[PDB]
Amino acid sequence: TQNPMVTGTSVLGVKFEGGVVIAADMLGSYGSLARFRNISRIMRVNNSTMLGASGDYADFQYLKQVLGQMVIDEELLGDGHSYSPRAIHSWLTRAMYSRRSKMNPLWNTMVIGGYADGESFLGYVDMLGVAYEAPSLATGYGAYLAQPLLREVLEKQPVLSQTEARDLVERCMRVLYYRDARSYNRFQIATVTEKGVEIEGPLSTETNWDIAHMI
Amino acid sequence: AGFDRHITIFSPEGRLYQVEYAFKAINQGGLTSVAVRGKDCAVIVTQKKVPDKLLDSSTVTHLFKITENIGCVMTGMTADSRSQVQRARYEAANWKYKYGYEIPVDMLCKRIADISQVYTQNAEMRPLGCCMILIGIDEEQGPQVYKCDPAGYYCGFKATAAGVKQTESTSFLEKKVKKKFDWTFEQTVETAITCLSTVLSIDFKPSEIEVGVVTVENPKFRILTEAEIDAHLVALAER
Amino acid sequence: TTIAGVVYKDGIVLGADTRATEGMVVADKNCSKIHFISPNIYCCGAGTAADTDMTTQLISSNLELHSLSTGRLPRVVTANRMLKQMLFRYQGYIGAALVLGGVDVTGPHLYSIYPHGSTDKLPYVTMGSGSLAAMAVFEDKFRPDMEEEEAKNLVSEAIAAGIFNDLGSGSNIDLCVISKNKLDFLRPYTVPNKKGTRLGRYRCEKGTTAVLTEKITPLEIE
Amino acid sequence: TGYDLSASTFSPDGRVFQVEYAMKAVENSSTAIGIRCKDGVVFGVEKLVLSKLYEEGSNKRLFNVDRHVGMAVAGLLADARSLADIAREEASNFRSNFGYNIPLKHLADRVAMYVHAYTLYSAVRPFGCSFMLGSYSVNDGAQLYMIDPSGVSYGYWGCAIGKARQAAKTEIEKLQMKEMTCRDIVKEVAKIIYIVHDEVKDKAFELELSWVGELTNGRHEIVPKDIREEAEKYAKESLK
Amino acid sequence: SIMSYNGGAVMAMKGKNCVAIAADRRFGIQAQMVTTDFQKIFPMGDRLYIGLAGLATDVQTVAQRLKFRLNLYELKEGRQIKPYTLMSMVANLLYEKRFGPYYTEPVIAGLDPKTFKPFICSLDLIGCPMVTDDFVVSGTCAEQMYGMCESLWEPNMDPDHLFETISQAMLNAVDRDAVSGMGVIVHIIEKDKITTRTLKARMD
Amino acid sequence: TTIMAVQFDGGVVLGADSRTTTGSYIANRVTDKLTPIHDRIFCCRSGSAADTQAVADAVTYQLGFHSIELNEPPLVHTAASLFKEMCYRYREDLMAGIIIAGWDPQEGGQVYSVPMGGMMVRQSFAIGGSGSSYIYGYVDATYREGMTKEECLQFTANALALAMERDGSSGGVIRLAAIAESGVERQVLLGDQIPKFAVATL
Amino acid sequence: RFSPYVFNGGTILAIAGEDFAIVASDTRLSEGFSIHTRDSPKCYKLTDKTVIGCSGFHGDCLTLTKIIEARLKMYKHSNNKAMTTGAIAAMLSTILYSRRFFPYYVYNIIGGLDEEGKGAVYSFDPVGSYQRDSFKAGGSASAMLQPLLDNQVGFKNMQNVEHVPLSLDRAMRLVKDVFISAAERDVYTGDALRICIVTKEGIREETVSLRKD
Amino acid sequence: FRNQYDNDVTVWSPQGRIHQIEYAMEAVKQGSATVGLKSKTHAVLVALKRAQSELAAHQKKILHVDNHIGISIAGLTADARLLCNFMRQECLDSRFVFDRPLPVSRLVSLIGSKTQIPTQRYGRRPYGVGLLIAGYDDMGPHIFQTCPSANYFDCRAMSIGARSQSARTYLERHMSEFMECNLNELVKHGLRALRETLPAEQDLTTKNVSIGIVGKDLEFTIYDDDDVSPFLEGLEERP
Amino acid sequence: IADAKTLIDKARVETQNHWFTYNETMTVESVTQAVSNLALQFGEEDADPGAMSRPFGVALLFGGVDEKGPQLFHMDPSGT
Repeated sequence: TQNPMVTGTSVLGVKFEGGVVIAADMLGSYGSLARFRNISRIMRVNNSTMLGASGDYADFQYLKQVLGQMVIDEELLGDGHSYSPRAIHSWLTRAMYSRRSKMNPLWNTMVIGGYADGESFLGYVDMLGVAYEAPSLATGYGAYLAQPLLREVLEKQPVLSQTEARDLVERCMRVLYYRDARSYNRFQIATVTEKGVEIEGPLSTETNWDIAHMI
Repeated sequence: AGFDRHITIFSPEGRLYQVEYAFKAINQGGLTSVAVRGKDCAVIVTQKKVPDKLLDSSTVTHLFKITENIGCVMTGMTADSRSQVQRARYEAANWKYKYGYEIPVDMLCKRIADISQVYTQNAEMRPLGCCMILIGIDEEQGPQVYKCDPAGYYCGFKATAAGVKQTESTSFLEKKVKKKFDWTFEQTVETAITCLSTVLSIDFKPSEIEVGVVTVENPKFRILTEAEIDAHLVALAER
Repeated sequence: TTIAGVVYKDGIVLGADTRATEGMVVADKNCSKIHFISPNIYCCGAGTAADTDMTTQLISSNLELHSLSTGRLPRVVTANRMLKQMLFRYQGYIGAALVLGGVDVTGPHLYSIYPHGSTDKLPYVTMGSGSLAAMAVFEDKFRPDMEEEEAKNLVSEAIAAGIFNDLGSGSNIDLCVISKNKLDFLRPYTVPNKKGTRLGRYRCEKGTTAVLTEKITPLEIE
Repeated sequence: TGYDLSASTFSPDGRVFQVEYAMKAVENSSTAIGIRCKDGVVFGVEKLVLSKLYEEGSNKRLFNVDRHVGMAVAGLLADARSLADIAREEASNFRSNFGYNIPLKHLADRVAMYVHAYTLYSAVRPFGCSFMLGSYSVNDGAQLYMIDPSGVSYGYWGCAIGKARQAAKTEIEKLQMKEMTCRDIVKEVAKIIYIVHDEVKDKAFELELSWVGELTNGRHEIVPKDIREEAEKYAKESLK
Repeated sequence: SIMSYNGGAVMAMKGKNCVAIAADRRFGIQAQMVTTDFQKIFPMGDRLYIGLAGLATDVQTVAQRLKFRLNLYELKEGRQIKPYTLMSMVANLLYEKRFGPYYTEPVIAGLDPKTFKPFICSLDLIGCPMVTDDFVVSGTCAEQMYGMCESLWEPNMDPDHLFETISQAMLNAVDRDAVSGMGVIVHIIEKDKITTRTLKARMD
Repeated sequence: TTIMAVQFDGGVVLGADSRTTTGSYIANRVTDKLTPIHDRIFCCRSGSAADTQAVADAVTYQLGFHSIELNEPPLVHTAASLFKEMCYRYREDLMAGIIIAGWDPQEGGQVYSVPMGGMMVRQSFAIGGSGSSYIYGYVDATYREGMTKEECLQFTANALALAMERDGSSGGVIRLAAIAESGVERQVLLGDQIPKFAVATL
Repeated sequence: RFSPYVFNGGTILAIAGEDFAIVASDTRLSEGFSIHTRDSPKCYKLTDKTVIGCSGFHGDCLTLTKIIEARLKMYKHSNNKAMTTGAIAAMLSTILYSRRFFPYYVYNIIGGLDEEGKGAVYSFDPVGSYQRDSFKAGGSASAMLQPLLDNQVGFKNMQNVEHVPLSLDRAMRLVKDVFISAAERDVYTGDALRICIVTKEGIREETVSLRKD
Repeated sequence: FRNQYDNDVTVWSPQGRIHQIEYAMEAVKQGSATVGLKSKTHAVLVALKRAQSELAAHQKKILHVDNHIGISIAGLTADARLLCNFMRQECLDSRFVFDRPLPVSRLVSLIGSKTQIPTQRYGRRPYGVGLLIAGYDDMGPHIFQTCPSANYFDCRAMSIGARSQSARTYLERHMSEFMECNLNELVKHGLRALRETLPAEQDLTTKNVSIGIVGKDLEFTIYDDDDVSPFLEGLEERP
Repeated sequence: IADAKTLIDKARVETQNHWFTYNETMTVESVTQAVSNLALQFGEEDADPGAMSRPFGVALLFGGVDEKGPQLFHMDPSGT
């Protein structure tokens, strides 16, 4: 996609003890028009991994199709091996970089989140293919707004509990609705735990509009 | 000798023996197919033999639909037959895409037949051992029946047969066309069933025969249901 | 270039101007813009002239192989599809805008094919620089189920409107009438405008032009 | 007689012998059976244990060709693994382009066409593997399809491939499978597999059972060891 | 324009049972004349001539290429090309490079091999054929020449009259264009003979 | 162009304006943008006419071949996926927005929207084309779940009319189609039949 | 429109020694004004005797490290020996030039022990020019860090001062200090410093904390 | 006669056997024996190398594909070198693309696919190297053997090569003990099993034995001439 | 002699290619492996047209001083 078309903004993830939670708005906006409002930007790659994407929905839909088949193929092989969250991240990094090299970039910037072998993994892959792993990740304008709130809680307390983490993502999603135009109220939250990946359905944010009367 | 054994080599008397050997394969199957053209309808009847009770009867068919309005019965090696049907279906669609109108039956036989000549002239491949009979309605020329053989010959016939009893079947049909009475849909179907039955001496039951019909009133190829086949069979016995 | 076509009760009448202009000078008058695709299909072309001539010719040729093999007169749709797909692949680089008209077993069909591969089956179509002017005449007077003579008049009036109103078009009007039974290619259907008499004779008498050198080589007629 | 040397050649009597010779290969392999019942399709393979050294649960002759379809193979194993790969690729493509799980009847046809191609050309030998594919989809139903080395594909209510195909068919024939449910069939498949195995010629066999159906939620899966064990016991008792 | 870089003028005219093709003789790079003898009219037959004006390189290449095609055609068919056929063969050569066009506008003038009917035609860069019963002009000075030709040409002109009309038209026209000129060659083709005369012109 | 599809229980009503425009000239005032990809799957085409017409024909070819080989009526989702791949693979070269709607026995009436760029989203009601922007409000407010087929025909007509008046590119007659198990009923609304909404008239 | 590169920032330093080689780097990856991560060490251990440090577009650094790692394995399989530091440098030079036309935006420093057992630092331009250099600083703060190392390590512009061979201890002290200075004045560098000391025993990784912005 | 049917891999024999593939299988027997065994924590390959002459060094029978996988060749060395390169590149590829050591089982599937293509197509000869592949992956220690025929098997233990039946016999009797064995015990059991293959006059020496060990904590290591001395010294004397 | 000339040439290029890529001198063993790889190709192992179908008919003794000191490797038409 040389030019992005229908796009979505901000997927946030933080690593709780025992898993990672990633949350996303469900809006694909055609350049300032909220054209698609029930699209899901979070996918279950495998029981141990989930990926969410910010950017052209089309490129994400292609990546879901390619990645999904790659997972299905391993399962048919039935060797008991499976792709770790780290592996899916490595592949995406090579893939996004390859398209950048061919100057046919995939616009999506994605968060790979997974818990395998008792260790949580959260990683970032950009369109230009920059990849890193970190305790909390926010794509989009989230990096500018949500990441500061997430980092502060993490620096003071390095390890967080699932309840604490879900609360933080709800709070961070609230800020993004308040200060980012491309955002939408409805969001989905998905958590990888030892048990598996479960994606909660439309969850909405209570909003405080008190300052309005202050004028 | 050694004149046979490669399609390309010609016999000292110019006979391309391998192509002739292929026509023998159609007979090895042991099944016969008869097609007759009526004033308003074209019917293809073939013998359905199910070797084992376990095999699902629905899956075994020699009647395939090349396109909504063209139907074919392929006699010969089963695998080769399916291969040709796919090529026909591809060719039929490619005509609609490129030229915008449904392929005329004659042109489908011509294309399929021409593909067979390439096999007959090129060394590596083997002539597919199957014969396809296509039935269709052309608005300009009414009902049409065409047969393409492994050689690449593509003649169109008022009535024709392929298989073990083809010669006998042709004789029976020839007598019936010579005493021409024209054929109504019922007669066209009845003539076909009587011919297959008489040549095989089978006295068929509805299960053993698969009959497919194209009519001017309903142009789409339809494979008749066992009940419909039984109705015609019952009438033949009654009269 | 005003090219226009109408569907009459039993056929199609195709009209075109006869002027080819390179830049703003009339390179030629009596240029022919109603090309022959097949006996039953004739197509009028506008846009880059070479592209129109070559594309029509390739399709005319392909349709001849097709008709010979099929053994039946070519259908108009086949002409449209072959033309559209070729144009689409070239992505508008081949700038040929054509009005394709023919009568086939299905009946009378007229199509307008824009350079990018768009096609429209329409009762009346006009294309080219004068198309807008011509369309006005058609919108005003096209009636369904017109008889052939009325149709020839409508198409003549429309090409005429383009000839006078648009700078690019201008010269004689050509009409081609395709009917199930017959085709009449009426070149010079009308000569709307004619060059005025040369009042003064400026003819040069022999010896007017000096010659430095001359060589006469005698061809051997045999 | 040079008629049998290549598949391009046709014998004077019309028979392409090389294909027939390939079909004889499947008879060399051990028997494998697939039975389709109302709920779903159960496949069973008698896997001879050639040596104690070979690991159990390995050298599998039952492959999952896609989430919803399973393949049981008999014949030269190498070709079969390769055919399985062709099938898996075809299934992936149908999902990638048409966007849904491949209908089995189509899958059988596409793989068959690939198998048939080998029959025509002289450069490549006919494949030496005969395989059965089965799937259960709520819309399609339960489907069992068997592909011969020739490329003939047909749908079988019950089917057997391998050395004891004729004997097995007789046993499968007396089953009234259409009425039977999937769990009951697993015991029955085992009984047949035990009956056909020849103890004198073949030293020992491990029954490998796989199934797809409503119970598996339309996913072909190896039968759970508890179910397999119960069936192997039912079979030995029936053998008496 | 690219066409204006080398400069040229070619004209052909149709008389009664005669054709005349005339062209300027200056070869120059932009503004500097290099040679006053460039050949822009090439014989393509006994009584058929082609005139090429445009980039000089293209004039030389298209003529050399056309001859290759023509010589083979003549050897293969054992017949001289009818004039209309050369036009078609040229149009094919030019259209083949429709993208990246050879920058030459050709004029073909000749008498039919058997009838001896006169034929004059012109083609554009991309190869569009125009057959005219009067005159055809190509080159930098086309506007100037079209005007001189429209007025002077009269139908059914005799050979001596045709030479006088073509000469007057080319001479007057190349006079009003800076990049064409420095002499004009008129070839007159009649069934019996071909007469080529070089006119006397302002060498400025 | 304004193309709109709405899914009623048991089928879909597709509708579109008839105007195709080169610049400010209306080249065709009676174009049919609702095309039959298959017997019961139709696509509304908006975007470059050339691209839409090519993709539509190529999908008709592919779906038809597939249907004959599978010997089953084709699935609307399958058609959408075929359109999605072409539109996605050639997103840079194609400028087409297609709404694919149809009835398949397996999933009933289904409306899928392929926006430019190659996304497939199933939607209860989908609006597309230049005129769609003006009617996003009418559809959001007006759409009510479980509308009857007749109610949908009116909804589609009113919506397309409102866009036609406020969009120059949209215009012409309204072409409306109802596709269901029974079959395709195609209707053209012209002149008085096109719904009219009163002007401000200050 | 699409720009294939972004400056992810970072600074890398390498100091050779008679018997030791020290390669050190920031741990902050910054795109634009934002800090992507504060824990991304830019030093990678190619072999027991060699460490590569890369700064620039991170995406190129990740690909290059993967390529060098793969090639090292291939040299081992084919030649049945480990690549020396000198060899890795030459191979990297060729790898980088391969993309002279669409370049890798990575400033790379390879530091390691040579065959003689002395410490060698090889510094490379983005297009692969390689020079063996006693000390080299690469990255956003090359400008700030290089002059200090030159005065202290190279004794340049210092008159009447004796020349003493650098010791692992003096160098660790120097590396820590130069990075502390850069954290203060280069926006890109900060968060933490990973110092990797390669000696005959092997790479040892020590992390110290520089100021978080 | 039956000389016919043995010329090419593309000709099926009248009884269903492709003879060239079988002839290729015979090649492994020509090579020196190698024994591979596994314990719950380690996988071991031991080989009996052969030398052209006293002056010449013994050939390499054990080669390292990757840190987690190593192979021992029995048969034509050339085919082995070629297959090993393919395997090494496939492993390197996985680490670059997925940053995971390739599951050992997956690699063997790939070696099988590459190996099968020569068997069905006229042209390249079937690979005639027999390979024992040993690796520790997350699933555990794994020992797999690959035939010149593409078929591959997972084994608790296996010996491929000349006089390898004798080794398989010893391995079967002492097999149960292997699962709980310590590394020294496992290599010792293996050295004894290959000893059986050796002619009675010949004895295991530091020169002719190569041991390769891969385990959860051990990267594949080929202990060679002087490093087999610890494992060999503990061994007893010929039975 | 002729097939030797090709094998000596592959060796000369491979030693030089190693200097260019790694600025070091190839060990005698690697150089033999390199020529051997060419010899092994006779089996039609690769699809490249320019590979001799016949096994090479030359045996080369390669001797050199490397990191491991004086070494002599012998190569045979098989490529071992």
